[PDB]
Amino acid sequence: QVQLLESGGGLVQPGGSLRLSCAASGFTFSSYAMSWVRQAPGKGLEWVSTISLTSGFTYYADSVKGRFTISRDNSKNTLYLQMNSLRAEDTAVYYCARQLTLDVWGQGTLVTVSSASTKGPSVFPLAPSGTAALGCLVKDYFPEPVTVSWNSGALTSGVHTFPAVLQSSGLYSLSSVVTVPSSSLGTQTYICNVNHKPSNTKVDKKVEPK
Amino acid sequence: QVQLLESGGGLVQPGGSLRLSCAASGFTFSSYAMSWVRQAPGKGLEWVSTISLTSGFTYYADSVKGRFTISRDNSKNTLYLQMNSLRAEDTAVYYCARQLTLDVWGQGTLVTVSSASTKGPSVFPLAPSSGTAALGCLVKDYFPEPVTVSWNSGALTSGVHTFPAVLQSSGLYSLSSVVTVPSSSLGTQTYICNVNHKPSNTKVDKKVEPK
Amino acid sequence: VLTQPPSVSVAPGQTARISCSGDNLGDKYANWYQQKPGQAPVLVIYDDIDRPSGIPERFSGSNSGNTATLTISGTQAEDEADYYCGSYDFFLGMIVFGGGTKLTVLGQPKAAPSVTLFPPSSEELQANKATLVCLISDFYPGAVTVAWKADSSPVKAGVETTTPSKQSNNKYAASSYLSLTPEQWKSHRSYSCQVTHEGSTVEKTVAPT
Amino acid sequence: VLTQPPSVSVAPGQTARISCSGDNLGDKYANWYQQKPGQAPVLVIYDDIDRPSGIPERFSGSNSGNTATLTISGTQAEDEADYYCGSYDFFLGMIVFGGGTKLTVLGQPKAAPSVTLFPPSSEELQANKATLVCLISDFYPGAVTVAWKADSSPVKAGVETTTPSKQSNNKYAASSYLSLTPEQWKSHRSYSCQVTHEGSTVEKTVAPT
Amino acid sequence: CPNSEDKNFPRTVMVNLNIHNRNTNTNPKRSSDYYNRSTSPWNLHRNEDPERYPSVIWEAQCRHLGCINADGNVDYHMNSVPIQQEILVLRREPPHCPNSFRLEKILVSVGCTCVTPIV
Amino acid sequence: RTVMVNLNIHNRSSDYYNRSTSPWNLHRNEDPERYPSVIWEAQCRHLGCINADGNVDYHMNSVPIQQEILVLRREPPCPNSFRLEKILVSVGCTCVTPIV
Ligand SMILES: [Cl-]
Repeated sequence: QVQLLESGGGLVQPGGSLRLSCAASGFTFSSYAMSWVRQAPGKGLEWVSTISLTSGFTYYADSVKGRFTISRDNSKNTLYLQMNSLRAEDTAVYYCARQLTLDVWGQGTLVTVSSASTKGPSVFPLAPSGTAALGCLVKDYFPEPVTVSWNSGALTSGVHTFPAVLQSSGLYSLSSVVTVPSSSLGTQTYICNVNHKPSNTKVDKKVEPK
Repeated sequence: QVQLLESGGGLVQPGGSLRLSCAASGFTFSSYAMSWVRQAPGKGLEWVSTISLTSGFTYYADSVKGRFTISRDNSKNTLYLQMNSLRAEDTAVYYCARQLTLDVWGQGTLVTVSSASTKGPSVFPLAPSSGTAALGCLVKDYFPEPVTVSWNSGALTSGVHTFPAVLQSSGLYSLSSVVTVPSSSLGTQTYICNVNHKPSNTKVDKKVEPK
Repeated sequence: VLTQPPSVSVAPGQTARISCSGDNLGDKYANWYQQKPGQAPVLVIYDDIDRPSGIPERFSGSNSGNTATLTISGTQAEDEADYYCGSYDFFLGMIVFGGGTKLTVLGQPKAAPSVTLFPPSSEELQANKATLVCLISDFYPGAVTVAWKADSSPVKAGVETTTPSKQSNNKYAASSYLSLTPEQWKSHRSYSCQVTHEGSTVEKTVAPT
Repeated sequence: VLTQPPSVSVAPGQTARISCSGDNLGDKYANWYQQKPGQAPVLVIYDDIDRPSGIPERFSGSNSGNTATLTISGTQAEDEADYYCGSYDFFLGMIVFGGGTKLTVLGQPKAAPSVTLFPPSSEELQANKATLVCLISDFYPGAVTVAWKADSSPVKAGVETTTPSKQSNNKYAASSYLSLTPEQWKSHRSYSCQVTHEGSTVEKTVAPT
Repeated sequence: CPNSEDKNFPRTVMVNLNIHNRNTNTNPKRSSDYYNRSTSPWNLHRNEDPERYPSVIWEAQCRHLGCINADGNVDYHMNSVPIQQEILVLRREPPHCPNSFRLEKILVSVGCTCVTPIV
Repeated sequence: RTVMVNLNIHNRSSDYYNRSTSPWNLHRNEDPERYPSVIWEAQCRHLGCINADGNVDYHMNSVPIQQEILVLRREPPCPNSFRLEKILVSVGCTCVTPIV
């Protein structure tokens, strides 16, 4: 099964550098041209760069030319995007994709260009009270993204993680809520797992009744 | 039948001008590209020019660019070659030919560029001597080529051999045409050679009788 | 430049058509991508007419004149997404995208919002802070207004509300945060989050422990 | 610039090969022309490998890299001629020819020359001139030496001799002219035209009477 | 001048005319006898144009409407159809035009195949 | 070096591959450095042909119909330049009788 998985996203200062990588599996990597496509939040798709299967041939968008360098390591099935002299306009989700038809895409990885340092969030339990709602508040972080799972991902039914609010402070806050049977409040343990990779913040918060 | 007939060739001074014509018949002239190819005596083929069936496209060898002009008149089924500023090295037989493959050729026409003046030939009878006997005609001291010889206005062809001309050190040509006929007809059959040298407008009919 | 309509609407079960226009597009090959919210784009049509394995047959494509067209027959609610056309320009050595088209499926039932309001946790209060969290989900159409009250007094200070976002089930979600001091929270007998949707109002109320 | 070998020889019934090489010849068709003495060239192969209607199957064409080859299987004596390759270059807008190749078929029978000698005509003598005409025909190979003799003494002055010219029957013809004054012609017992061919001599004599 | 060229993006390109010939199977259409042995046999017809590259193009024309069976007879339950392909050609621009060459496409018949009405 | 060539590409869907008695597959060949960037190479599905009854018949053979085509190839990274190139392509297949 053909897959593309990206790594290397995160927070970077304007003028700074950052390298993205795209790991390919389930097909013969060296037989295909590969590309990078980006998408700013709420915007459309914008082609960034393409590298041929034939060595020496690379292609770039004008807005990126001279700053980004695309490359590949066929022995490791990996595509790279070296991003130098980064600007605020470069802030986007970056996708890798295979062939000129873009017939398979990576999961995407967010690149945020900002002069502000990262801030890890505070995590608070949202206590419950025949259905009950309980949750976790993820308060004041920067930048995006934050992921929340429940019971290490074993609990997915009735789970709703809301898009973050952006406050005037420039920090983000979101909440994740799970709806469970009221009777399970005394028979089941509920733990939210919060990840904010830019700040290396990892919290397992037990959410108890009352 | 498919045919190409060249004409217009002849003697011309260096710096002079000349227009060649090629009359086509037996095919749809306007449907083909046409070309001029020349060949100097004893030398190889040299492409001169080509005109497309499509209006506005002509092609030339570098050595004639600016001096020669090819054109066609489809209404007359005729190809032309206007030759200006002629040089001594333009001396050759010029052929008309059809398509880029040159699949059909004309018989060619001789273009001679030289400061030498044209010279009509003298024609002398070569009387039979003593099965079959040998008689002929001597066409002496002419310039330039060619010269045509027939016998009895073309009625006699069997046993007729017209030898290639000699080029004398004087710069003049001479050739002979000999016919091998049975000697028993020497006293009953009359033999006349018909010599024609167009460049000097020399047309001579000479009777060949024994002495 | 590849030009697409910003949006098209289609009745359920009917045929949706999305166009993509540019110079010499008929000389090139058009590709179509489907992107659902929060997801990566998916190729649904390539080389004008070809369909990748796994893609439903109700998806077809054509490229006539300077216009490529994505066609969806028997359109279903699950087909709601953004659709992008893309094409490779050999002489420019670039891939060009259209601006995208949001597909809306009509006839979707009105749905009142589910509202959940959380008080400040004991943990946050110990840190000398307080946040009221009002979670709003499963409403359709995707427009909502939220008003807060301290006891029964309207309050706007400290209120921050998100835009509506499209859920995976085609309904919509939003959230509203009231930031306050632990003293303010204690100075009132309760707070309320009132959510108005299509003229109707749903409210929740929480009180200090 | 197309390059052909100046000369190729082949035994009767054997295969003759004539090559033609030049830059960029591989991206355009080659043609082949056969030219016999005193005749216009004749197309024998076109578009690399095609035979015009009327050309014997023993003529074949091929191309490899930047080299075109004319091949004649079971070569006949009637195949003796000059062969030219030709091609049209679209980019230069020119037709180019090779230098040509003379094909010789070996093992053809030796033929002694037939000699006919004419004395000066009465008319030419009346014009105060004298020309002896020596006609040489149907000899093979195409090489002869001719010596003129006043009585028995060799005369070199006033001798004009042609080079052998190949005929349709692959044999050769030549002629020699001796220019004299009427006095010289009448002052000798006779004049002779002595033709030597492959070590054998055919000699004719004429006398004033 | 071809006014259509105005609507081409880009207008012109830079190309090396030194042709790199990667085909070792020279005269691929005329070197085999498939045109004779096919159940949908065809004749190749020659077209010559000094203002075009390639200057010579051979095109296929099916001999029959139907296809030839094992008995050597034409069967009209199937069709001989020409296989069409769009190819690149160069053409020479008229003398009063800016450059010397232009690139465009034509449709040619390469050969014929036998097709059944419904599979 | 090079030469300016005007583009006149902009000028003034067959199911034969399935319906043929010598049917073929179409293999997509993509090359970013080539124009056309995509070529579909014909691949004969069978050694034999399909007879009137719709079955494989080995008394005849499916063979490819090939031709030489003109192609543009992107030159080394001076860039923005191309080179003329000839390649051999299979456009389809035909059914022939054995040489006998
Ligand atoms: Cl004596």
